[PDB]
Amino acid sequence: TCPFYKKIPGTGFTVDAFQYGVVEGCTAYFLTHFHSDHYAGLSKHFTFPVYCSEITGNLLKNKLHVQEQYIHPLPLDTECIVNGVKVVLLDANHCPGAVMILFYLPNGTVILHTGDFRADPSMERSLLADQKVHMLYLDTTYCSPEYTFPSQQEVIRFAINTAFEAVTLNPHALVVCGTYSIGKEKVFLAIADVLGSKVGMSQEKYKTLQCLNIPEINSLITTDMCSSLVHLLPMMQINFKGLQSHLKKCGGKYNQILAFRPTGWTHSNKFTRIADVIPQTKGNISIYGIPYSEHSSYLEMKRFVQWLKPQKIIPTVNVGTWKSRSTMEKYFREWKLEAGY
Ligand code: NI
Repeated sequence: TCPFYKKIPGTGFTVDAFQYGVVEGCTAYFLTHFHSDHYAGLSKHFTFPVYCSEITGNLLKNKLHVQEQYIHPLPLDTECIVNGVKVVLLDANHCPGAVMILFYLPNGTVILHTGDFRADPSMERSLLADQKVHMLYLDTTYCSPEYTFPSQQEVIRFAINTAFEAVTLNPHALVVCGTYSIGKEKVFLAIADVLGSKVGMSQEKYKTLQCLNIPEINSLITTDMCSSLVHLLPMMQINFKGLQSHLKKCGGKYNQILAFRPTGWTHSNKFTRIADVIPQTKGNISIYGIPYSEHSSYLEMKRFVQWLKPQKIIPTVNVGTWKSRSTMEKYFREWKLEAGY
């Protein structure tokens, strides 16, 4: 049945709750972002109001064929009224179109639902600074101190420098990047820009990117694989067998592959700096796993919460085991005692 952490008290609202059939009492279904664990259940047969960003609404119409009459896009950073309740959508610094949601309850309570997010100090100067938040529905994906990772900027610098060196040494090397959802576009777009190529991809993936309001996108992507030396493939194909196969398909235009797998966290992070990352190599194929995250590190999460000072925290991630829930609750108390709230 729908879990409590997907319901907003004192309203008829749910968040990212599309796989439970008709949730009894629900007058408006909010969707924070277009990732499958969150939209699971939507289709052209859905006949309740969906509230989301413009970009998530483009994807709902074009990719899942949700009928337009049920899509309610809201602009960001703008006080809106939904079924008599003031709400605001904020940038979540996750994937394109991803938002957090501020609810202003008729009784005076204010609730923030982070959706999936990567906390940033820039959030401390949004409309969040303007009033107190009583309850926080928190993306706790990496809520444990082992989860450190570098800035997105440091990761993209490593990727750009590695790709540029490789192709300048061997003008017959092909660069391949994995994907299985929206998000992490900067990885392949940054590499294509430094090499003076467009990124080549499948028609399905091309259609998905054309829904994202990215500036000058017609200039950066293409479905003509022959004219491109950065190819995007399913993440499943980023292994030695899949890459050898793809190389055969290119008809001897290329004699080497340099491939990137943008993972979240991997336990090479506890020890290894970004400067010291190495690939796995077999023959003329090298694969780099790079720690490009769209979720908060532990420290980023902690800073956000200690700045916000909520009265109650409700985790939305890693809630399925008693040891995980108990561990998170211990961190929340440490943070509260250290900061004084
Ligand atoms: Ni997500």
